[PDB]
Amino acid sequence: FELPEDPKWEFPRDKLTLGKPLGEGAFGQVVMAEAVGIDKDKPKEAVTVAVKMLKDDATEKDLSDLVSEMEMMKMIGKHKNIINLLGACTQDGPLYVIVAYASKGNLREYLRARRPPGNRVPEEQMTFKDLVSCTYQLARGMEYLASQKCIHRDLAARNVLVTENNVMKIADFGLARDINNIDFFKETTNGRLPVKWMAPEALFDRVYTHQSDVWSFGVLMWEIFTLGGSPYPGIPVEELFKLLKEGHRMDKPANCTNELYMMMRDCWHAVPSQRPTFKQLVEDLDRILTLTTNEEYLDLSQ
Amino acid sequence: MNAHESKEWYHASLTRAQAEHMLMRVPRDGAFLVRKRNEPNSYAISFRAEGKIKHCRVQQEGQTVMLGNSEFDSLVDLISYYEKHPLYRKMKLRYPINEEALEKIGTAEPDYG
Ligand SMILES: Nc1ncnc2c1ncn2[C@@H]1O[C@H](COP(=O)(O)OP(=O)(O)CP(=O)(O)O)[C@@H](O)[C@H]1O
Ligand SMILES: [Mg+2]
Ligand SMILES: [Mg+2]
Repeated sequence: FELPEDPKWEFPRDKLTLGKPLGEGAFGQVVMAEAVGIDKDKPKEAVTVAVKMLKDDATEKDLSDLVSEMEMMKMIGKHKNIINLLGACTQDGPLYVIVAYASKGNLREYLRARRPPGNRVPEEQMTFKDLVSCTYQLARGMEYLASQKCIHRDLAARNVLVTENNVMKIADFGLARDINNIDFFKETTNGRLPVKWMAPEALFDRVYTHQSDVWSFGVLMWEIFTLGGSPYPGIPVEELFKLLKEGHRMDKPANCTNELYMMMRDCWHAVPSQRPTFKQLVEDLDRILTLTTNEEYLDLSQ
Repeated sequence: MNAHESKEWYHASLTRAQAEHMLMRVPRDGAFLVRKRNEPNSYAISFRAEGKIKHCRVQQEGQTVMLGNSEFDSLVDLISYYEKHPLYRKMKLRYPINEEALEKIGTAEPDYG
């Protein structure tokens, strides 16, 4: 029943003050908290953090899942576009996974409150350039994740956090896997499957690669440009696979250029090898972002 | 009409990136400059408003300069007008920017790196 020690990541439970809930899943819960001295350079200063933990009705397996997700975050390492792991409470008491606080919630919430007029944050209404910036940041985070030879398996707007300075943080590493020196992950158990974000090969063979993450990335792109819309509208999950094999793809969002849509459609290529790598996504999005940024002129006609 | 060529805020030869480099050093709304563009008869006013840097096209045609729906005899008239009248969100033009103004109200450019 007990967890193995790891002194460098361990954090004292008195040093921590649990607070306002941020998210609740079935077996999981995320709460806001104050953790004093979690910065090693500022040993006396309190830091606002987020803490992932289980409900009391969580099973033994629910626990090993949370431990695995934590170890994934240790292995992945730090990047400006991946949510920061701060430390943990593993010893004598409930498992607390301590992580950087993102004050603007998840990308879906963030986008929805920043739509044009009909919660809302009107002064932060999204522009085309912002949308592209979002996408480029997430492309970079994924490019790093893939360079660590890991796969996410759950890219979605519900698992991206937005910080106070509008930085995209890839999060929820509960499906993530190490695929170093094997280059595919083959799921043998059934499970929680984010069906509307999965490549057809993953739906069918239960096998995951950097290529199926790229498929998920395209769905994420769609979520962004529909400003937090829900994929495959009016289509039930039991019908998606057949629909996908026979050629069905989501329509172009209006906020989306033809070029960005074609990028989108390319992530959804039926043949995994014909999809772009995250590296290629980064290069092309860098180009598009710069072009958009350099060509903005304010229009005072209205 | 071409009296703008004398003013402190006018730049006959200055890129968009250079104007950004200058305006980034003056974090005040109302900081601005006018630059000639490469296209004939075009200018841009580059200014700061609500914390961010903006660029606007300004077209000349015959005896008139145009900015959005506003028309003026000259660039000097256009600038003089948007000092006493809001140009974008209650923001009036305030701090004319060139490299000598930046010596005085601008953040210092780091000599080392
Ligand atoms: N560091 C953080 N800062 C702010 N909000 C956070 C946060 N981490 C999580 N949240 C909130 O909780 C939600 C995410 O919870 P999370 O995705 O991490 O696990 P989960 O609820 O999906 C159950 P499982 O992990 O098994 O899939 C986010 O959508 C966000 O609203
Ligand atoms: Mg989530
Ligand atoms: Mg989640």
